[PDB]
Amino acid sequence: PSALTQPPSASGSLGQSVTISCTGTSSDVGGYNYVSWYQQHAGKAPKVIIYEVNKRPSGVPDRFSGSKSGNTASLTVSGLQAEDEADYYCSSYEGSDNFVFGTGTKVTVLGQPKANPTVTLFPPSSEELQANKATEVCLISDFYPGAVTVAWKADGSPVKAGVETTKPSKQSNNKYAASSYLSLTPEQWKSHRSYSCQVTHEGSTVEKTVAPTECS
Amino acid sequence: PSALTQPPSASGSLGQSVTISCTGTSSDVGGYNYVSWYQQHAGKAPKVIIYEVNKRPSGVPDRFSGSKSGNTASLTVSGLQAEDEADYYCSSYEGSDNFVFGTGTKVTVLGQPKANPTVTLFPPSSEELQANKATEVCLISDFYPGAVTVAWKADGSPVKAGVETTKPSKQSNNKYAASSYLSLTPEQWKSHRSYSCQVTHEGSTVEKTVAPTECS
Amino acid sequence: PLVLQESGPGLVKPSEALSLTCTVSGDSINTILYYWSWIRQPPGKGLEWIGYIYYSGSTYGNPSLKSRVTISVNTSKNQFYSKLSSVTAADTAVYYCARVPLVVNPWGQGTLVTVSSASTKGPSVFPLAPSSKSTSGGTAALGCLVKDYFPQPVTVSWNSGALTSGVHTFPAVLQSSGLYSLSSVVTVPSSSLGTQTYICNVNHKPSNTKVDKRVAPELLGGPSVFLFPPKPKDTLMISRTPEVTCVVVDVSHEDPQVKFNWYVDGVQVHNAKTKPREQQYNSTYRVVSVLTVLHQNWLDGKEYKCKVSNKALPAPIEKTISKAKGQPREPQVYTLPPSREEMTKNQVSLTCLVKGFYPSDIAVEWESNGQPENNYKTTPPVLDSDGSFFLYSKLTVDKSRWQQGNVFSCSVMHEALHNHYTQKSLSL
Amino acid sequence: PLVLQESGPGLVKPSEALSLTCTVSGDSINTILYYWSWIRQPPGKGLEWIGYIYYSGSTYGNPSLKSRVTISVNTSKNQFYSKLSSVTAADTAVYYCARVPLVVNPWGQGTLVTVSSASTKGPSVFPLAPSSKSTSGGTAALGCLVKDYFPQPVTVSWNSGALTSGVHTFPAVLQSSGLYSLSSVVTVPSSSLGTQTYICNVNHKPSNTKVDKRVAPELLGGPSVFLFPPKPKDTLMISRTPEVTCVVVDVSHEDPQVKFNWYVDGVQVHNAKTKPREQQYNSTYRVVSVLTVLHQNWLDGKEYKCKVSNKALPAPIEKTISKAKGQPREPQVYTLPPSREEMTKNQVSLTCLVKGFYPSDIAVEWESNGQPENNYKTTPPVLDSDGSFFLYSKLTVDKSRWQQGNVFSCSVMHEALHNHYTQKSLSL
Ligand SMILES: *[C@@H]1O[C@H](CO[C@H]2O[C@@H](C)[C@@H](O)[C@@H](O)[C@@H]2O)[C@@H](O[C@@H]2O[C@H](CO)[C@@H](O[C@@H]3O[C@H](CO[C@H]4O[C@H](CO)[C@@H](O)[C@H](O)[C@@H]4O[C@@H]4O[C@H](CO)[C@@H](O[C@@H]5O[C@H](CO)[C@H](O)[C@H](O[C@]6(C(=O)O)C[C@H](O)[C@@H](NC(C)=O)[C@H]([C@H](O)[C@H](O)CO)O6)[C@H]5O)[C@H](O)[C@H]4NC(C)=O)[C@@H](O)[C@H](O[C@H]4O[C@@H](CO)[C@@H](O)[C@H](O)[C@@H]4O[C@@H]4O[C@H](CO)[C@@H](O)[C@H](O)[C@H]4NC(C)=O)[C@@H]3O)[C@H](O)[C@H]2NC(C)=O)[C@H](O)[C@H]1NC(C)=O
Ligand SMILES: *[C@@H]1O[C@H](CO[C@H]2O[C@@H](C)[C@@H](O)[C@@H](O)[C@@H]2O)[C@@H](O[C@@H]2O[C@H](CO)[C@@H](O[C@@H]3O[C@H](CO[C@H]4O[C@H](CO)[C@@H](O)[C@H](O)[C@@H]4O[C@@H]4O[C@H](CO)[C@@H](O[C@@H]5O[C@H](CO)[C@H](O)[C@H](O[C@]6(C(=O)O)C[C@H](O)[C@@H](NC(C)=O)[C@H]([C@H](O)[C@H](O)CO)O6)[C@H]5O)[C@H](O)[C@H]4NC(C)=O)[C@@H](O)[C@H](O[C@H]4O[C@@H](CO)[C@@H](O)[C@H](O)[C@@H]4O[C@@H]4O[C@H](CO)[C@@H](O)[C@H](O)[C@H]4NC(C)=O)[C@@H]3O)[C@H](O)[C@H]2NC(C)=O)[C@H](O)[C@H]1NC(C)=O
Repeated sequence: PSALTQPPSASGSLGQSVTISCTGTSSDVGGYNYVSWYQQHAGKAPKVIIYEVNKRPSGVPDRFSGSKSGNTASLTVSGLQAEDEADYYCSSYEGSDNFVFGTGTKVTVLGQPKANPTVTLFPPSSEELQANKATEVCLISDFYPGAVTVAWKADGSPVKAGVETTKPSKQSNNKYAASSYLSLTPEQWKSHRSYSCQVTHEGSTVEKTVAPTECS
Repeated sequence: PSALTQPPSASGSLGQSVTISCTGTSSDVGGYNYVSWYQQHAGKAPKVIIYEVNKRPSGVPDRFSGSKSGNTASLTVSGLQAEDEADYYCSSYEGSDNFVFGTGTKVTVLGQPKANPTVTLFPPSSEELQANKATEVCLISDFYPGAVTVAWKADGSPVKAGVETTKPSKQSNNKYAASSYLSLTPEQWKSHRSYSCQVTHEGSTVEKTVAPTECS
Repeated sequence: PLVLQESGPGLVKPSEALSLTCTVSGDSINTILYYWSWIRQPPGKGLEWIGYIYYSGSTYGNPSLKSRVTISVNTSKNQFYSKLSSVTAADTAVYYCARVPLVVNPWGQGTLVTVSSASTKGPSVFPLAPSSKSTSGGTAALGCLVKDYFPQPVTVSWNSGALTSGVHTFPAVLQSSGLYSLSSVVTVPSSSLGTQTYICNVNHKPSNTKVDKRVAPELLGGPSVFLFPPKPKDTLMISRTPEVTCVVVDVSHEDPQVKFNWYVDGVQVHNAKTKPREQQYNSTYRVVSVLTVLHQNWLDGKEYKCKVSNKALPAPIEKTISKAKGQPREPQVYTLPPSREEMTKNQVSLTCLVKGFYPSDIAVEWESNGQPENNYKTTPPVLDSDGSFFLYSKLTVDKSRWQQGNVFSCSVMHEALHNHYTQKSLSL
Repeated sequence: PLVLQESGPGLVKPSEALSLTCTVSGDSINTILYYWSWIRQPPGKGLEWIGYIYYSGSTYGNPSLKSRVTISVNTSKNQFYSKLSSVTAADTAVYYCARVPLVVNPWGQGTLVTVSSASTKGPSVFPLAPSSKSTSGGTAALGCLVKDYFPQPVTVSWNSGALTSGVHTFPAVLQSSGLYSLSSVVTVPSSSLGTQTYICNVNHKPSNTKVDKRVAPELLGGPSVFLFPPKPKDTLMISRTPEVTCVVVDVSHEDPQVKFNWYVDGVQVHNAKTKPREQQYNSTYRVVSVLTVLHQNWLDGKEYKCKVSNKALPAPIEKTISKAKGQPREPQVYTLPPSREEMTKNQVSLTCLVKGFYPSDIAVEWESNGQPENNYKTTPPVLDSDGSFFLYSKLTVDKSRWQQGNVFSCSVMHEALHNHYTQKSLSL
């Protein structure tokens, strides 16, 4: 019900001490000394770094000093590294079984730039080429807006039919991704030497191919 | 009726005097002094070199001394060249209009070797590809026996149907030449990347192509 | 290994009933040992907890879903239960079967609670096929990725489903259209690329589409040619046999096939006794193609060529054995001793000028007496002022050995001179 | 131009009638001026004369075909006539309409007298497409050729039927099967190949097959790379700017596009201020790709590379700017004067040893006084005995100028020495 109230962001330089917090509800942070700090990396589920007010297990280092004063529980990641860019959050018990978990703090090492990965091109399969079909496609993976476009070529010129291009949304790294496909039969693929695909994405516009020609 | 009786062959070294003859029939060599020596090059019709017993026109040189003694008319090509390998023959009149012409002499400069030209590969035309057809072929030009073979490949392996290969005979340089063709429809050419052709000719056997691959 | 996987899905419209469930295979609990959770994520929002249960005896549900939820279990059958009754407009979320350790870390697959009927239609495929441009160390990553589906889980299998070494089946998407797209990479050795067949091989049973595709890399090779002199003693001797030679080097091991063309004059000799040979040099070959020359033809101002054609060469490297034009010259062969300030040194050095010459058809040398000497450097000549050529020759010896009275002889074997050799001679 | 062309054909069986004929357009005669002949050639034999006619009044036919033949004319209509009555088994020959000059030289096309019914079916095509391997002079011959027909004449037309310059429509065949095959070559300039579109374009109206096809040649090109030092005064000076450079040369004009890859260390720098430039050199380009270096990185034992990738290169020429391992050494800089036997010469020369050195990062020079000198040759060093390097430097001057008291200074700019320069100095 209760959300454990965390500072929304906190920043430190490399070689500085970063502190984070967590304000409870009786039955959790204040009740017991069982306050639990975690570290999540955008791709998977959270790891364990601190529980029980400065009680840590194995693998995790000397640097992590987390505890509680008042009902503001604290975590201090001193002498920080480029490794520590992650989603850190507080937790605590309630009694019997239940527990309340935090609203998150984003830790930053100071200053930030841009990044890009892949848009390929693929044919059909021989599972469909068998009982008449050639369904090709065009993949526009990963970006951060939810606004990309697509269009194709077939021997270099504008095509107009049978292509279903549809709109992008979020992944497990919380970046959006896109879909497209065009449908012909064996014969129309067999007549055609090329199928080039052109995506765009906010001025970063593309006429793509990894392909070093098409031949044999 | 009468054939003017010529020596069948005559040979000379480079820097030697070659003589040829022609024995008549009254109304021709013996009648008049109108005896006519010619020089034919295997590809076209005969040129003029001597007529009227040593009476020559223009273009032809000082070397050609041809005349008649008895009814054996003579031609002497002294200080011979590699140019002079040709079909030389006598002629003469009959009266009113008609004339009798010789049986030939083959002049040789002393000593002889071998020679070879072309076997290509070709597709159809777009004149047939239009109203369903793809007729390909295989050409085995020029050789001296009248005994060549052919066979094809289609992606490298032995084919068995629709190929008409038929037997060789003489050209205007009097060497034999051959024919073949195989008939399919657009679709079967369109499915096939290759068509290689294999001729043979008396142990000189061939798996051919000028082709540097097939591609685009 | 542990699996948690959910059922009950569909799209329905508020004021009636839906019953979701989750079964597990490869770790014990359900309720007995630890606890269980159920989450929800609205389309555009993130994760919110909806309930909790213990060992068996305390189920506490969320103030949104409090008094409302029922999060129950079936311990002996190892399955979970979410029977609920009134999922309104906003409650349509990504519900997932969340086992607990100490907080909520093993992720299920989940099954979507959605709102009013729905369809099910098609995927297809994408293979991340690798960039030759190198990343650091013995790392190489290629892939596969699958596009535009409706219902989710898929079976993206690598090399029919085997080679789950350096594989990262990269996570999915649920698009703004409502569609899907995920990846699957192969992070194995860089050398093992080209050397092996890798196949991306997918399957989708919600519709019916299956697939398969491959890989390749790149790096260095593209050859060099050169043409060489007959020996001048082979050409001047009526009894010894001269020859022009065409070395082709840097050939490769992936493109051996080196063909030659030989023009003695403009007219093809074709043959003579031109003899190549391809032998296993360092990681390429050395091919030595070999013409036979009758002396006179060189001496009667002949032009020569070797038009080397290998497939690794788009365009055939021709090279003419071409001599040059002319000034006379016969080298100005004057060897020289030191600057006296080298008898204050354990080691002296000796000179040998050969200036004033045309052609650059040079062959200088040195000696100690009858036998040769090892330490020398010879300049490969500069086109002089008065339109000639010139060079300098070394012999790096000892002062101690020099004042012993050693007879160093700078043997020269250059050209408009007498014995197609002249030797200048030096000592102290 | 003259044409003679025959009609009346077919295959028929002995004991009934056939009437052949020949019409002419572009020279006068028929009978009036000269004479006319008719020939015959059996399948396997050659040419035999069958009759003769004059101005108008004397027709004499062959002893095979005597009393039998009638060789007649139609002067005013310009057409010829061969009405005969009994062509038996052997008489089936290649009959051709043979105009006379002084003997029987203008060839018709002819029409076949053959024996018992016959068919008419199909051709097709062959294009002689040229061998890159050169024939002598400004000669190049490519072609076309047509295969497997029944009835003859054809319409083999070059570049829709235009370019009858260097064309030899090479003569036909009548096969042992009964079939046909001829050629048609294009003997034009060698340079004009690739530069132009040539098309073989046939047509046969006895059946219905028409066709069209092209050409191309080849020759030399496939590039070279190199990597170069920053200046040592740029690297030792905290205030002057060092840099590593990658020259790619022999690029071409049919494959410009030279891409670079830049590894400062193993980790891609990618950028820094690497700047290429493609400028029109001799008949290729010179591309100068340019890294920016902060001094220290060179001096803190860094490895560098330039992986040049052009399309004319199947496989990318990498080159490491790699220094070498080590011995100390600082050149054993001792310049030397002549052998006294050069004061018996109008022109003297001067030496400059620089032995005993490691790296081969040499930069020797010479002078007259404050200004430089033009005539010198410097050896690019030999790996010595005690594991060092060595070279020799020249200065080709005059004895007259030497005894005037000239101060020649062999300026050296090699390495473990003091001012990244040391100069030894020489005179008489
Ligand atoms: C690989 O490899 C390497 C490394 O490794 C190695 O190591 C070792 C240790 C071992 O192990 C091995 O195994 C290994 O392999 C490398 O490679 C490299 O590379 C480089 C770079 O990259 C390149 O380069 C190139 O090259 C060239 C070379 O040259 C020369 O030299 C050297 C030194 O000396 C040598 O060694 C070489 O080889 C060469 O040599 C030569 O050769 C020839 C042939 O082979 C020879 O000849 C001969 O002789 C005679 C005659 O004359 C005799 O006789 C013989 O035989 C005969 C004949 O002849 O014919 C046979 C007959 O049959 C017969 N006859 C009768 C008559 O009978 C007779 C007999 O004798 C009987 O007995 C009688 O009775 O005969 C012959 O064989 C010769 O001699 C030699 N030489 C001399 C000198 O001596 C270089 O140089 C170059 O450069 C250039 O560049 C280019 C491009 O790209 C172009 O552009 C041009 O060419 C240039 O240039 C110029 O030019 C001009 C004119 O034009 C000139 O003059 C100038 O000066 C120039 N300049 C310049 C500056 O240069 C190129 O570059 C290469 O490739 C290689 N190699 C080397 C050596 O280097 C790599 O890296 C590796 N790796 C991988 C991964 O793979
Ligand atoms: C074409 O052409 C020709 C003829 O013609 C001509 O003529 C004339 C008269 C005119 O007309 C024109 O136009 C024409 O074109 C020919 O070609 C040729 O060919 C050949 C054969 O075939 C080839 O060869 C190759 O090459 C190479 C070369 O090298 C060098 O050298 C020369 C002499 O010297 C020169 O000239 C050249 O070029 C080169 O040079 C260089 O370069 C570079 C670049 O470019 C430079 O650098 C620079 O520097 C500095 C730095 O360092 C400066 O700085 C600058 O800038 C800069 C930078 O740097 O970066 C910019 C920046 O941004 C900035 N920065 C900052 C920081 O800021 C700066 C600035 O400065 C500012 O100011 C500051 O403030 O900076 C740069 O640029 C350099 O320096 C130079 N160098 C020198 C030395 O100096 C050769 O050598 C070679 O060989 C090799 O081979 C190969 C192969 O195949 C390989 O294997 C290898 O590489 C070999 O080798 C060896 O190696 C080793 C190692 O590895 C070494 O060490 C050794 O020794 C070696 N050995 C040997 C024996 O060799 C190749 O071969 C070519 O290609 C060409 N060229 C020539 C020259 O030769 C043809 O034939 C024709 N034709 C047709 C038809 O096309």
